[PDB]
Amino acid sequence: MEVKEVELELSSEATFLSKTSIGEITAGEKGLNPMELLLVSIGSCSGVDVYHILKKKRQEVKDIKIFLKGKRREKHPKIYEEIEIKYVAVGKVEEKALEQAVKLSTEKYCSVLAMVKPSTNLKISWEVKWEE
Amino acid sequence: MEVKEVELELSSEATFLSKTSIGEITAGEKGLNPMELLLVSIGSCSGVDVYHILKKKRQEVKDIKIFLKGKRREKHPKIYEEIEIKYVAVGKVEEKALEQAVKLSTEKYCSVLAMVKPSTNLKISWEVKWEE
Repeated sequence: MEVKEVELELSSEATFLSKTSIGEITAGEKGLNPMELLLVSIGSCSGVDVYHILKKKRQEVKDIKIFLKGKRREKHPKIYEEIEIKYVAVGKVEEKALEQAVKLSTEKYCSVLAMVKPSTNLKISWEVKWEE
Repeated sequence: MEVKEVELELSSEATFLSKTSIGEITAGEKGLNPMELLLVSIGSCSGVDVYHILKKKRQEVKDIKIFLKGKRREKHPKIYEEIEIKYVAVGKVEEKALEQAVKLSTEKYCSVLAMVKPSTNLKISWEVKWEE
């Protein structure tokens, strides 16, 4: 069982300097928004899967863009009642390969997404922009 | 319903420049680890609640340190089977006030934590270091 550890310390009003393996970032009221950071965690975790799978499937990737939009409940806790994720692969990428990468990620490999999936409505979409 | 949006773009091998409201950070294989970022999101979201509550309860806070440790499953998806969170309030803070702040956050206000709670075993602890 892999162990991950992070440590936070107050940096400014309701803001924390957050220590991770690659460095420290400020998260909170006067720093990176925590809920926006959750979307970043989801997007990057899944993006890593998609990148590796597309590569394994011999696709020529020039760029991968991921757009996440979350809609929050109005009462506490204000969790995301809905999260929309759109994957855009740019390059010589076949729609079938992108679809397989997105499904494998969202249904089997993405650890972050797997943890919040049971508490929100997930809407996933993707598209390829064929470019040389 | 508040809407949060973030956009990611490939920056390096399996890494993404992630655009948020305060700026851009690199998340992925060669940047901030996605699962570590999830812990940062949880810690900072809750930390914001604790800060505000302690302030409301008239506590004199010199510092707030939050330690998160996550243990991952060995098979995919490698979600955190357990997440330990330790809150340390430093200053003229009464243990009773910290306890109330931690419980209100973890049980009602923390949006990020509320979303992953149903998929993991949460172990919460706290302590005060009385300092002038």
